[PDB]
Amino acid sequence: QNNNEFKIGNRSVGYNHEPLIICEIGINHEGSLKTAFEMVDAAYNAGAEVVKHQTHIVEDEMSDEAKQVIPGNADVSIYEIMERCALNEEDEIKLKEYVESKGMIFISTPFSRAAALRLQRMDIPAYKIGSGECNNYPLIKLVASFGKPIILSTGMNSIESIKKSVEIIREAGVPYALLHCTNIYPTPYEDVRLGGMNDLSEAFPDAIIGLSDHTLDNYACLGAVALGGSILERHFTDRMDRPGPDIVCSMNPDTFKELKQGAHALKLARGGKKDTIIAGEKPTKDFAFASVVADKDIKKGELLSGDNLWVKRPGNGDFSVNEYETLFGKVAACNIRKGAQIKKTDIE
Amino acid sequence: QNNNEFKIGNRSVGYNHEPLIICEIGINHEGSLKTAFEMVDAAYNAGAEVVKHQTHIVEDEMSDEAKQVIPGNADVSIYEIMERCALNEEDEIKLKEYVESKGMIFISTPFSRAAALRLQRMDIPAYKIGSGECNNYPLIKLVASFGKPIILSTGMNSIESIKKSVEIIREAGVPYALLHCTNIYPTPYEDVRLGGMNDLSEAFPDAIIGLSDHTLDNYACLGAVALGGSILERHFTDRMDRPGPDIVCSMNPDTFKELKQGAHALKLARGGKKDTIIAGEKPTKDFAFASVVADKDIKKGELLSGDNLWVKRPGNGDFSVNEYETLFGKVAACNIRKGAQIKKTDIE
Repeated sequence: QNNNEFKIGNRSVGYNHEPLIICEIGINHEGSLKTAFEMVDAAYNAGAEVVKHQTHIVEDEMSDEAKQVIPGNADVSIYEIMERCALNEEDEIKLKEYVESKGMIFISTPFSRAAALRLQRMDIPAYKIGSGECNNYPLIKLVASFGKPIILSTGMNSIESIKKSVEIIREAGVPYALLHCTNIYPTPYEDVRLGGMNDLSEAFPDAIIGLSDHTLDNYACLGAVALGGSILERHFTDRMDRPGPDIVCSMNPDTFKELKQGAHALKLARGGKKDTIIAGEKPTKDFAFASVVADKDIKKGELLSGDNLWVKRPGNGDFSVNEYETLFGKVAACNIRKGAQIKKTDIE
Repeated sequence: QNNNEFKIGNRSVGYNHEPLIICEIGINHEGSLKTAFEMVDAAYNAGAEVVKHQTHIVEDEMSDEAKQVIPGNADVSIYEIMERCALNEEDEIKLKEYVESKGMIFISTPFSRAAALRLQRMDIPAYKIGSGECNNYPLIKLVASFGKPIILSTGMNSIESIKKSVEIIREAGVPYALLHCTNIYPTPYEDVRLGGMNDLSEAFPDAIIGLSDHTLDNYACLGAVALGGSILERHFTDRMDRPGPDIVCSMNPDTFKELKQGAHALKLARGGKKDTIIAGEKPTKDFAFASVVADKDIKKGELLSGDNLWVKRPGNGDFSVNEYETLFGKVAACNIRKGAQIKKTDIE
């Protein structure tokens, strides 16, 4: 598809690279650093490369109006959820240290100006912008000014809307990814629209492309690798019996390992060209292709015809099935036995 | 992608239809009708819709030269394998009756003129042509003359080669499918080249597109659904401990059920357009989009600026984050409290 690439720390990302799975722990820790550490342990032990957090500073993120609005996958106000779930600066700094102490890359999604400045103080190697802030052009400008790569979710937004965000990003001169995304928790298969990935890469030829996913399993993400996706994001939990509005669409260690294995196969299998000559197929061609044979006894001097000629495996005859019709009307130079391959010396 | 369709018996096939999995029992029965019936039972009980056989009449299929050539996935001559494995006319007619007695569609691949005439006598509803006969234009002409749809594998052949086959097919006026395929047993992931499917549909806009597969698992086939594949073919066996050169790349009842479930999800998830407005996302937009707020106390009469304005969730303010800059320079009509959403009545 393309050769766009950039680095998140030491990890190269892009079409010619192994797909990257982002383990979005998000608010799954329910505000408990202990729980967050257990989930980081589970992610490390499953082989995860990247852990993503969400950086919530409720006062800079929401006006009082947020205390009256309820999200789709919850039964209380968004302000209550974020107040209950948010880690303070001290705890989030400990979370970054812990993730990196396990050899993994820590990134996070800022939901406010204050969160973005905190992540800059911590010097994270790349920024995620959630689909809710895809059209928050003031916030994107700030984050782009940090000089780090940006991974931008694009749910709830048109290509025309996304263009303004990409413009801001290009102007700051940082590389970026676009994650196709549908922000319904959970997302029904029929609303995934994997074709949206092609729409994004077609509109934005310099973007790394991936999928942020909220379905109940790995199928959408595996199809996105098949379509050329380079970054896959699903929520992550150490076990499925945890409480939380995002747990149910999360992967756990087992299903993370499956996605990793599926994505590696699909990275290998994807792309390429129909007409590529595959050396491993040569033995098969040699026995499976047909050659021209006599369909009857043909006397010396008789004319070769569609009536005394046919074609049979294997493919080592002097004349291939491709040349069948070119023998019509040639003259038998010898007697020719029924069933014999037609030889170059069988015709004048 | 497209709206091409045709019918195999009562089963509609094509991009707007459920993907069809062809259970290729092939020569997996090792010449035993009993074994073939056990494998048909296993396919029925797993929910299979179509069972494919291979119709081998060794004398019409191979000249004596085939007694000296060995295939890649075997250790004796192709002639010996086919002689040992082939069902005679009486047994194959029983196989078709049995498949249809379980409510399934029976099709088969002819490897010779004689095999094609036998399948015509049995009146099968569609013909498969294997990748070895993709360039057997005499055989394709015969099969196309039968008036039934054709499902053509395209391994070992260029687009330019396939064009001659499609020309013959179009001339007889039967609908057809093209299965991308790599004829290595088993096929390494890296040789699948799923992009070959796009090459085929681009060159042949009227074709139904699918994949014939010989890898060790379902990943290639699942990626082919994601890419728009309508027909998926893998070898099938009732259990993996059977003998046979094709067993090891076969599905069994369990892995057939997985492919069926994956393909149904990917059929739902695939295609579509980025800019489609998704009703289920509306609640999320309402709380996640930002509105313009006062970043400071602003006295009556003061000018609105980038310095006393910012943006915060949720999205029910009078001014969206989109209109942030249009408020610059407006005049405060009332005193405005820090943190308050900017109201239409807050500006002259």
